[PDB]
Amino acid sequence: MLTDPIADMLTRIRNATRVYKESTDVPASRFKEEILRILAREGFIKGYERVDVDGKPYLRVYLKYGPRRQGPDPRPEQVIHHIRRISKPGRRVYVGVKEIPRVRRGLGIAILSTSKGVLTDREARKLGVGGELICEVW
Amino acid sequence: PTINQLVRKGREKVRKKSKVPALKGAPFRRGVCTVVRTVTPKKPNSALRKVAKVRLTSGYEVTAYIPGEGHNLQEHSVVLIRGGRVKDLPGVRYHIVRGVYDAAGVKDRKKSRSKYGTKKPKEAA
RNA sequence: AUGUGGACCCGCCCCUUGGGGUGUGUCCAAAGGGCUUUGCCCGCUUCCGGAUGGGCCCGCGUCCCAUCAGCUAGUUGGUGGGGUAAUGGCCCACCAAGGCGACGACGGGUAGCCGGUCUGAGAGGAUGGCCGGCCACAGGGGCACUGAGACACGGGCCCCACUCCUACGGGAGGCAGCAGUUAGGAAUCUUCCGCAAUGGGCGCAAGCCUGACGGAGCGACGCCGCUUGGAGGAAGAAGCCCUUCGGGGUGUAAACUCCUGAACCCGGGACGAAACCCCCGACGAGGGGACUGACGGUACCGGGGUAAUAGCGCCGGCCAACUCCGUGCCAGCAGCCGCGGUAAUACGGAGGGCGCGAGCGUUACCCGGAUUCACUGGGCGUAAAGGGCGUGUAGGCGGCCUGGGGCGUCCCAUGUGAAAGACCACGGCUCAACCGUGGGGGAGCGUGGGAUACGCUCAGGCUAGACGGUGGGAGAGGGUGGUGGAAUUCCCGGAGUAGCGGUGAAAUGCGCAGAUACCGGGAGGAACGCCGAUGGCGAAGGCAGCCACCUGGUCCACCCGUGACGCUGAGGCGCGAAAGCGUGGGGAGCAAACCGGAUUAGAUACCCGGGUAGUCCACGCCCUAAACGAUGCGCGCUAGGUCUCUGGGUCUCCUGGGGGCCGAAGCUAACGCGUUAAGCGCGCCGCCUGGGGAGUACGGCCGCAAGGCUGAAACUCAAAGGAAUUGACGGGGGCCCGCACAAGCGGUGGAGC
RNA sequence: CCUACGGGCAGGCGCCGAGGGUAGGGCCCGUGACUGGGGCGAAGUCGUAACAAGGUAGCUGUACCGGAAGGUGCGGCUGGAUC
RNA sequence: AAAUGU
RNA sequence: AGCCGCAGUGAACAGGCUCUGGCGACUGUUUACCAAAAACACAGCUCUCUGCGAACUCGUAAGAGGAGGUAUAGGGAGCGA
RNA sequence: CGGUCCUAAGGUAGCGAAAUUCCUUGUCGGGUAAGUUCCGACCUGCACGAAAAGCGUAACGACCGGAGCGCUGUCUCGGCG
Ligand SMILES: [Mg+2]
Ligand SMILES: [Mg+2]
Ligand SMILES: [Mg+2]
Ligand SMILES: [Mg+2]
Ligand SMILES: [Mg+2]
Ligand SMILES: [Mg+2]
Ligand SMILES: [Mg+2]
Ligand SMILES: [Mg+2]
Ligand SMILES: [Mg+2]
Ligand SMILES: [Mg+2]
Ligand SMILES: [Mg+2]
Ligand SMILES: [Mg+2]
Ligand SMILES: [Mg+2]
Ligand SMILES: [Mg+2]
Ligand SMILES: [Mg+2]
Ligand SMILES: [Mg+2]
Ligand SMILES: [Mg+2]
Ligand SMILES: [Mg+2]
Ligand SMILES: [Mg+2]
Ligand SMILES: [Mg+2]
Ligand SMILES: [Mg+2]
Ligand SMILES: [Mg+2]
Ligand SMILES: [Mg+2]
Ligand SMILES: [Mg+2]
Ligand SMILES: [Mg+2]
Ligand SMILES: [Mg+2]
Ligand SMILES: [Mg+2]
Ligand SMILES: [Mg+2]
Ligand SMILES: [Mg+2]
Ligand SMILES: [Mg+2]
Ligand SMILES: [Mg+2]
Ligand SMILES: [Mg+2]
Ligand SMILES: [Mg+2]
Ligand SMILES: [Mg+2]
Ligand SMILES: [Mg+2]
Ligand SMILES: [Mg+2]
Ligand SMILES: [Mg+2]
Ligand SMILES: [Mg+2]
Ligand SMILES: [Mg+2]
Ligand SMILES: [Mg+2]
Ligand SMILES: [Mg+2]
Ligand SMILES: [Mg+2]
Ligand SMILES: [Mg+2]
Ligand SMILES: [Mg+2]
Ligand SMILES: [Mg+2]
Ligand SMILES: [Mg+2]
Ligand SMILES: [Mg+2]
Ligand SMILES: [Mg+2]
Ligand SMILES: [Mg+2]
Ligand SMILES: [Mg+2]
Ligand SMILES: [Mg+2]
Ligand SMILES: [Mg+2]
Ligand SMILES: [Mg+2]
Ligand SMILES: [Mg+2]
Ligand SMILES: [Mg+2]
Ligand SMILES: [Mg+2]
Ligand SMILES: [Mg+2]
Ligand SMILES: [Mg+2]
Ligand SMILES: [Mg+2]
Ligand SMILES: [Mg+2]
Ligand SMILES: [Mg+2]
Ligand SMILES: [Mg+2]
Ligand SMILES: [Mg+2]
Ligand SMILES: [Mg+2]
Ligand SMILES: [Mg+2]
Ligand SMILES: [Mg+2]
Ligand SMILES: [Mg+2]
Ligand SMILES: [Mg+2]
Ligand SMILES: [Mg+2]
Ligand SMILES: [Mg+2]
Ligand SMILES: [Mg+2]
Ligand SMILES: [Mg+2]
Ligand SMILES: [Mg+2]
Ligand SMILES: [Mg+2]
Ligand SMILES: [Mg+2]
Ligand SMILES: [Mg+2]
Ligand SMILES: [Mg+2]
Ligand SMILES: [Mg+2]
Ligand SMILES: [Mg+2]
Ligand SMILES: [Mg+2]
Ligand SMILES: [Mg+2]
Ligand SMILES: [Mg+2]
Ligand SMILES: [Mg+2]
Ligand SMILES: [Mg+2]
Ligand SMILES: [Mg+2]
Ligand SMILES: [Mg+2]
Ligand SMILES: [Mg+2]
Ligand SMILES: [Mg+2]
Ligand SMILES: [Mg+2]
Ligand SMILES: [Mg+2]
Ligand SMILES: [Mg+2]
Ligand SMILES: [Mg+2]
Ligand SMILES: [Mg+2]
Ligand SMILES: [Mg+2]
Ligand SMILES: [Mg+2]
Ligand SMILES: [Mg+2]
Ligand SMILES: [Mg+2]
Ligand SMILES: [Mg+2]
Ligand SMILES: [Mg+2]
Ligand SMILES: [Mg+2]
Ligand SMILES: [Mg+2]
Ligand SMILES: [Mg+2]
Ligand SMILES: [Mg+2]
Ligand SMILES: [Mg+2]
Ligand SMILES: [Mg+2]
Ligand SMILES: [Mg+2]
Ligand SMILES: [Mg+2]
Ligand SMILES: [Mg+2]
Ligand SMILES: [Mg+2]
Ligand SMILES: [Mg+2]
Ligand SMILES: [Mg+2]
Ligand SMILES: [Mg+2]
Ligand SMILES: [Mg+2]
Ligand SMILES: [Mg+2]
Ligand SMILES: [Mg+2]
Ligand SMILES: [Mg+2]
Ligand SMILES: [Mg+2]
Ligand SMILES: [Mg+2]
Ligand SMILES: [Mg+2]
Ligand SMILES: [Mg+2]
Ligand SMILES: [Mg+2]
Ligand SMILES: [Mg+2]
Ligand SMILES: [Mg+2]
Ligand SMILES: [Mg+2]
Ligand SMILES: [Mg+2]
Ligand SMILES: [Mg+2]
Ligand SMILES: [Mg+2]
Ligand SMILES: [Mg+2]
Ligand SMILES: [Mg+2]
Ligand SMILES: [Mg+2]
Ligand SMILES: [Mg+2]
Ligand SMILES: [Mg+2]
Ligand SMILES: [Mg+2]
Ligand SMILES: [Mg+2]
Ligand SMILES: [Mg+2]
Ligand SMILES: [Mg+2]
Ligand SMILES: [Mg+2]
Ligand SMILES: [Mg+2]
Ligand SMILES: [Mg+2]
Ligand SMILES: [Mg+2]
Ligand SMILES: [Mg+2]
Ligand SMILES: [Mg+2]
Ligand SMILES: [Mg+2]
Ligand SMILES: [Mg+2]
Ligand SMILES: [Mg+2]
Ligand SMILES: [Mg+2]
Ligand SMILES: [Mg+2]
Ligand SMILES: [Mg+2]
Ligand SMILES: [Mg+2]
Ligand SMILES: [Mg+2]
Ligand SMILES: [Mg+2]
Ligand SMILES: [Mg+2]
Ligand SMILES: [Mg+2]
Ligand SMILES: [Mg+2]
Ligand SMILES: [Mg+2]
Ligand SMILES: [Mg+2]
Ligand SMILES: [Mg+2]
Ligand SMILES: [Mg+2]
Ligand SMILES: [Mg+2]
Ligand SMILES: [Mg+2]
Ligand SMILES: [Mg+2]
Ligand SMILES: [Mg+2]
Ligand SMILES: [Mg+2]
Ligand SMILES: [Mg+2]
Ligand SMILES: [Mg+2]
Ligand SMILES: [Mg+2]
Ligand SMILES: [Mg+2]
Ligand SMILES: [Mg+2]
Ligand SMILES: [Mg+2]
Ligand SMILES: [Mg+2]
Ligand SMILES: [Mg+2]
Ligand SMILES: [Mg+2]
Ligand SMILES: [Mg+2]
Ligand SMILES: [Mg+2]
Ligand SMILES: [Mg+2]
Ligand SMILES: [Mg+2]
Ligand SMILES: [Mg+2]
Ligand SMILES: [Mg+2]
Ligand SMILES: [Mg+2]
Ligand SMILES: [Mg+2]
Ligand SMILES: [Mg+2]
Ligand SMILES: [Mg+2]
Ligand SMILES: [Mg+2]
Ligand SMILES: [Mg+2]
Ligand SMILES: [Mg+2]
Ligand SMILES: [Mg+2]
Ligand SMILES: [Mg+2]
Ligand SMILES: [Mg+2]
Ligand SMILES: [Mg+2]
Ligand SMILES: [Mg+2]
Repeated sequence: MLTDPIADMLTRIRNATRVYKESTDVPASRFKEEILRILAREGFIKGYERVDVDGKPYLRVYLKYGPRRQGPDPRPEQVIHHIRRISKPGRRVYVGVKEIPRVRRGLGIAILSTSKGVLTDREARKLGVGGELICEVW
Repeated sequence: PTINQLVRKGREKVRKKSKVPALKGAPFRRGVCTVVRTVTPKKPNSALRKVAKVRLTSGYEVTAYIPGEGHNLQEHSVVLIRGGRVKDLPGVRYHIVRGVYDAAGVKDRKKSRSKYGTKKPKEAA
């Protein structure tokens, strides 16, 4: 059923990360795609590969992390410390080019659908647009 | 809740009940003394506090507290009501201002004379 | 009468909702006064423009109660009329039967709306007082007249209420204008000056009117500025406080010595005022010339010149500031927590200290803190909170691909967003408060132009969601009709005695009228032992001997068909244990109420003997609950181990769907939850907002009734609470000791001292 | 009455019409002998219901009863100790 | 069988 | 659209209305000839009798009513929707 | 709440100065300028109380009681035909 697939993607990752895995498979879309992409372009992920599973298409998403720390709980820092849906079907979030995030002071990145597509806070500002804020990541 | 719900109802706006309804958004309210007597406070302590029952303007008759040491209030004595409960004595929610109308200040009081309607005494000669 | 020109009917013309042009026909204009008079000026009448001010209309926005859920006869539309500057059901006829409402009509309560204002990090919340914009009213109502304009505060008619005058012969008035009076109230001023200036009316203009306005007056009501002094001045008097009697404190404070000098006295003295007018030029352009200041002899300037009011709150914690004395749960304090019971930093005074200062406190109210209505920005297992469980209407939300549309959304440009205020920068009153100048920007809304990712939408396409086919599975799922055995009870027969029952022990009770116990027979009702489980089925309530019929849900395998048909669900509807209700049956066992026997201080209880409704059947109501997993539904994601029920499999094992335990990560206040989440997430619904009052009262709906649902407030408390910790206790448990009982020997209790 | 007389004004009639009157409803506030509970308040009276198996495990919906807490019946819940 | 304690 | 009168159901035949108690549910019955009522009756509830040649009633009896009925029937009693 | 005596058992619910209350015109409230009646309350029920039924009940009544409107020769108070 899935009321929101985009959230399901993000959430699938967030679930996968907190157990530190190699890959994370997720149902395919041309809009889920150009949403991921950035996550490789901004290097939040290794990247992905369009594959198929049981005759059905998915997107194996490969997870980056960090250094095997030491002390008790040697589990490394995440790359993705935080990620959450913003605009939702329950409440769609649109913003002018002005009204636009400064996620974790530049260190974070918003992701938005606009009249030119899946821009970022930085980009959309410079192209001068703004649109449907999908999510925030750091 | 959810957001849909929020459009359907919104959030309710608390409201605030007064605790000095005998006054009606007034700082004070003049009245007339009906009874003047002493009462016993909450077990917590014990004494004989001076309170007046006051019939005011608005037909109202409420118990008002008489503060300090002694006064000059028989029955038919014009008064002025302040605002502020006693806590010890239940039911009383109002004070009487001193030195106004038929109720006078506290005799030979040297300290907090702002209350107690006591004028400044002469110190030299 | 004139007609540039205008209006009206019909025409064509363009344009287009009664706009413009024209054709004919017919109707429309008037004014004179003064002169540096023979020329100009102030006016007159028609038309088109302009500009200003409006009228009407439209979209969007604008409070609380659904305990107000249905409203409507000019109501809604039409036709034709009446009316207006003009639209319109604005009014009137006639015709039609429409118009409005969970997107909250209708009704009720409160309110003038905005620019602003206060607070707030913000988002918000609060508010509309002075100033500005608009609406509305002018004692309460109605009405029209005149007019460019009003249905008119200081114009008019009428009715009412009220007050006043009068030879009473009858008539008069409308402060919410400026002051002022009264009354009400906790509370709000002068019955001042002047048109000098600004503005407004009239006039050619002098000039006139202006309680608009410019000033003055009263009030620490607010903001701001300023004074009651400055330098010196002791190892630091006196007095007053403490004191371990040594001393410490007030305290450079005073005194005292120098210096300045608020006030007050003298002199001078404004700006605010330049035009209207006047001269020349044409009274125009122009230079030029002239009158006028209420505030006021005021501010300010000079000189002279005097050390010249300080108060209020607090000093237990929060919260800055400590000591004697008095008091002795008294007198008293208190914003909360709380102080006072003969040693009080918490009362009262005192000394001292902290904090502001012509102010300091208090009360009332708004915002903050309160993330405590949570959009930003919260919760519902046990703290307040998941609807008892389904089905489903509206509604919200919606999977994968490609187009068109570009609604939302995004960008640009443009208009609008008034001034004032606020913010930034600089100036002006000796600073500031005030005040000026200039700049700074939207938000929204219209308009133009773009972009298609997303949502939307129209179209097309698939299959992973969902639905379906075929083959099957398990099951106390439900309804109807039958049927079996054990047992209790009662009746009959036989046999057989002297007691049976019952309890902690007894009694009431039954029994020589033949009881209990035993055999045989008969009638009747209810519930189904072992199987049976920590199991299965159902959405929940709930379902259990056995047979048949009717029948719901659900799981597995095969991967065939439909093509997003989905998820949730306010209302609606249906089901809903027990008790209880109605009408009829039925009634063995049991058993509220009732009676009795015991216990006990009493025992309207507990235990015992009796016992009626009810329990069971049919039909119809009632609709509650610890209706519980105290955990709403659907989908996706995130370790495993073990036990089990039930499918399928190349039957180890694998896989599917259930029922439990321990548990990764993670969550949690902890207890605990954990692929049967309380983890990570999305959709939708229900619900919470301190405790008591209270699931009460009023209203409404439902019910035969008992009652159910919806569901407050005044008032009152300063906590009510959740989980966990250490203790203590238990007529809780396990283990163990003590002359602690028991076992045993002497006494005390009686008598006399 | 005026002529500007096929006119106009007075004047008469009519519809509407402030409000007054009569009648019957609706909502709201105040008030009322008496009555119902509720809250608070002094070391008053009666008992022991609950918290330890609370000395009958407790709570619970409904029903009947009892001076009072409560008791009992039916079904339910464990938020019930205990070799 | 076994109550209470400003 | 009008006309006349003080007046048009122009004469005659036609309810006065409301609020609020007691009693009886209600239509009905009764003391012919002083009481119409809150008395009787009434549908309805309960008790009790009665297995049929019923009980009960009338009659010495025969007989008959009950009833050409048969416990959802019939008789008696009290209460009275 | 307790004690004690007695009883077969000691009047529950609900009503109550009542078609029932002697004292009595009980006391209080309403109504009226004034109310032994009436209506509503209290309970000290001389002497209510559950099928000789208890407490209510919409509708009905030539029953009995209290109040008001309307209207009257009933009346002030009579007069005429
Ligand atoms: Mg005390
Ligand atoms: Mg005390
Ligand atoms: Mg004080
Ligand atoms: Mg002419
Ligand atoms: Mg034209
Ligand atoms: Mg003219
Ligand atoms: Mg002349
Ligand atoms: Mg105008
Ligand atoms: Mg009409
Ligand atoms: Mg028309
Ligand atoms: Mg028209
Ligand atoms: Mg007009
Ligand atoms: Mg609403
Ligand atoms: Mg209104
Ligand atoms: Mg108003
Ligand atoms: Mg505002
Ligand atoms: Mg601000
Ligand atoms: Mg600010
Ligand atoms: Mg705001
Ligand atoms: Mg506002
Ligand atoms: Mg105000
Ligand atoms: Mg004002
Ligand atoms: Mg204004
Ligand atoms: Mg007035
Ligand atoms: Mg006027
Ligand atoms: Mg007027
Ligand atoms: Mg007006
Ligand atoms: Mg006036
Ligand atoms: Mg005035
Ligand atoms: Mg006064
Ligand atoms: Mg005044
Ligand atoms: Mg003034
Ligand atoms: Mg002037
Ligand atoms: Mg002027
Ligand atoms: Mg002029
Ligand atoms: Mg002149
Ligand atoms: Mg004048
Ligand atoms: Mg004047
Ligand atoms: Mg002025
Ligand atoms: Mg001043
Ligand atoms: Mg003052
Ligand atoms: Mg010293
Ligand atoms: Mg000294
Ligand atoms: Mg000095
Ligand atoms: Mg000098
Ligand atoms: Mg001078
Ligand atoms: Mg002048
Ligand atoms: Mg000039
Ligand atoms: Mg000049
Ligand atoms: Mg001078
Ligand atoms: Mg001088
Ligand atoms: Mg001096
Ligand atoms: Mg000096
Ligand atoms: Mg202070
Ligand atoms: Mg402070
Ligand atoms: Mg301190
Ligand atoms: Mg001492
Ligand atoms: Mg002493
Ligand atoms: Mg002392
Ligand atoms: Mg002490
Ligand atoms: Mg203090
Ligand atoms: Mg003190
Ligand atoms: Mg001092
Ligand atoms: Mg001091
Ligand atoms: Mg929120
Ligand atoms: Mg919370
Ligand atoms: Mg939830
Ligand atoms: Mg609880
Ligand atoms: Mg709870
Ligand atoms: Mg539930
Ligand atoms: Mg439900
Ligand atoms: Mg329900
Ligand atoms: Mg739907
Ligand atoms: Mg949709
Ligand atoms: Mg879609
Ligand atoms: Mg703009
Ligand atoms: Mg396109
Ligand atoms: Mg599209
Ligand atoms: Mg399609
Ligand atoms: Mg099949
Ligand atoms: Mg099947
Ligand atoms: Mg089966
Ligand atoms: Mg079956
Ligand atoms: Mg069956
Ligand atoms: Mg025998
Ligand atoms: Mg025998
Ligand atoms: Mg015997
Ligand atoms: Mg015997
Ligand atoms: Mg014998
Ligand atoms: Mg036998
Ligand atoms: Mg199950
Ligand atoms: Mg169950
Ligand atoms: Mg089946
Ligand atoms: Mg297929
Ligand atoms: Mg196909
Ligand atoms: Mg559903
Ligand atoms: Mg509704
Ligand atoms: Mg039904
Ligand atoms: Mg039921
Ligand atoms: Mg039952
Ligand atoms: Mg009953
Ligand atoms: Mg029954
Ligand atoms: Mg029966
Ligand atoms: Mg028995
Ligand atoms: Mg007994
Ligand atoms: Mg006994
Ligand atoms: Mg005794
Ligand atoms: Mg028994
Ligand atoms: Mg619940
Ligand atoms: Mg659940
Ligand atoms: Mg639900
Ligand atoms: Mg199975
Ligand atoms: Mg198998
Ligand atoms: Mg499982
Ligand atoms: Mg576990
Ligand atoms: Mg672990
Ligand atoms: Mg598992
Ligand atoms: Mg509360
Ligand atoms: Mg409350
Ligand atoms: Mg409450
Ligand atoms: Mg209730
Ligand atoms: Mg209830
Ligand atoms: Mg209510
Ligand atoms: Mg009610
Ligand atoms: Mg409920
Ligand atoms: Mg606890
Ligand atoms: Mg222990
Ligand atoms: Mg123990
Ligand atoms: Mg032990
Ligand atoms: Mg011994
Ligand atoms: Mg011995
Ligand atoms: Mg001895
Ligand atoms: Mg002795
Ligand atoms: Mg002895
Ligand atoms: Mg009228
Ligand atoms: Mg009228
Ligand atoms: Mg009325
Ligand atoms: Mg009362
Ligand atoms: Mg007490
Ligand atoms: Mg108990
Ligand atoms: Mg106990
Ligand atoms: Mg006991
Ligand atoms: Mg117990
Ligand atoms: Mg317990
Ligand atoms: Mg019970
Ligand atoms: Mg009783
Ligand atoms: Mg008793
Ligand atoms: Mg209880
Ligand atoms: Mg039970
Ligand atoms: Mg259950
Ligand atoms: Mg006692
Ligand atoms: Mg007529
Ligand atoms: Mg007639
Ligand atoms: Mg006649
Ligand atoms: Mg008639
Ligand atoms: Mg009666
Ligand atoms: Mg009758
Ligand atoms: Mg009756
Ligand atoms: Mg009759
Ligand atoms: Mg007779
Ligand atoms: Mg006779
Ligand atoms: Mg007669
Ligand atoms: Mg009769
Ligand atoms: Mg015969
Ligand atoms: Mg015979
Ligand atoms: Mg015979
Ligand atoms: Mg015969
Ligand atoms: Mg026969
Ligand atoms: Mg019979
Ligand atoms: Mg009778
Ligand atoms: Mg006996
Ligand atoms: Mg009696
Ligand atoms: Mg009794
Ligand atoms: Mg009684
Ligand atoms: Mg009564
Ligand atoms: Mg009486
Ligand atoms: Mg009697
Ligand atoms: Mg009386
Ligand atoms: Mg009276
Ligand atoms: Mg009276
Ligand atoms: Mg009489
Ligand atoms: Mg009476
Ligand atoms: Mg009787
Ligand atoms: Mg009797
Ligand atoms: Mg009897
Ligand atoms: Mg009777
Ligand atoms: Mg009666
Ligand atoms: Mg009658
Ligand atoms: Mg006569
Ligand atoms: Mg005669």
